[PDB]
Amino acid sequence: FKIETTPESRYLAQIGDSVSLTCSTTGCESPFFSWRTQIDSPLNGKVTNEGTTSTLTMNPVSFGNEHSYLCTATCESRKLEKGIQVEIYSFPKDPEIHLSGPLEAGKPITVKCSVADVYPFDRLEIDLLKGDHLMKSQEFLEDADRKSLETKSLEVTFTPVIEDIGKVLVCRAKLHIDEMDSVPTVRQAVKELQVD
Amino acid sequence: FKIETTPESRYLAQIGDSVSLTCSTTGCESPFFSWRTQIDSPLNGKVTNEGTTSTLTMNPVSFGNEHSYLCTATCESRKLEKGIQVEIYSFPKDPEIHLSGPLEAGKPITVKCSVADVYPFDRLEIDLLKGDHLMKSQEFLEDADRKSLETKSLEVTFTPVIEDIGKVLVCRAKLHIDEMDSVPTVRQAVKELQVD
Repeated sequence: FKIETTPESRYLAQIGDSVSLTCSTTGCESPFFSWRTQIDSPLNGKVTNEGTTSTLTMNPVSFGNEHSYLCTATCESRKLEKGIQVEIYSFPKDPEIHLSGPLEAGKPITVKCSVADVYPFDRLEIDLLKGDHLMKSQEFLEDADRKSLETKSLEVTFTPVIEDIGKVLVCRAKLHIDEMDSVPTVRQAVKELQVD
Repeated sequence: FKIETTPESRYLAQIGDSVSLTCSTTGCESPFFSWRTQIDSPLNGKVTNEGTTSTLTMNPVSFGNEHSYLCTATCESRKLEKGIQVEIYSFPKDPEIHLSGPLEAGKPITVKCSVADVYPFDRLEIDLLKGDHLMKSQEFLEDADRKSLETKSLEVTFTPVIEDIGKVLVCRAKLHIDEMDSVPTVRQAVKELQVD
């Protein structure tokens, strides 16, 4: 008999989506299907078997669904396996700029540039520019197996010179969701440096 | 001048929902608003000012929104403040029952009952029942990752007997979030011990 799945090998979903994986056989009269994650942990989905198809529905998809899901199809005593790696992305909010105080001659100010609920972090790079100039960019490959929706941030301290007045701080959050695109997904925020 | 908010002082929201807080003034010609959290951390939401009202839109509401949000209204050189406590919870999925294997009369078998994406844990009770019979109940007032969203489990092993065929295994997940309700919020899964 033969085993097949939809999608063929991977599902990249947005957190909160209704993700449905299916497992089917051909050449088998009475197949039995079972699903599992690579480490036999909870499926965090509901399995429904109908005829020659088994469906694993994870709705809403979340971090507990981020696994290689392996469907094992059994026909008589022969079993076949096929897996689909379920992946999730989250980029729902523009970043936010926060200044320590108003511009003051000789007083360094600290800009906090942050983005909420963005996933995954290892494909997020935050840029903080003043004008078309990059003050600092930040990447996140070290906060390791954290899956949660923590807020990621960039911080830069600088002393305002007379010439900065009326310049625009630009904070850009770039998520490289598509590895086949040179240009990432970007949400940005802008704050005018006005004197006070 | 005067300040006002909607809601008045608190909001219990479900993670994933789109929540809006508005702050207005009366008695002020050209007021200016700003929001901040009790610890001056990111808003993790979007502020929009239209005339005499400011709106802080949190969509989706998530962990970075678990705070008292404070609106600061400014008129002429004077400021007023007024806060709204935003509480959050998550109970988006039915629990998932999982038997250790082949159901055979008299053979000990482990029932793993799990619940995914729950917050907060200390408000959760998972009960494994056999008819109106509680076999085991689990509480989690002890967790090492507060804002986790990690799957919670209850395991029990037992040997059925001939009377148990037909009886349903029932795993109930109760979340007591609502204090003005005498009955916790409930989700359950059932698995019949069917035999040959």
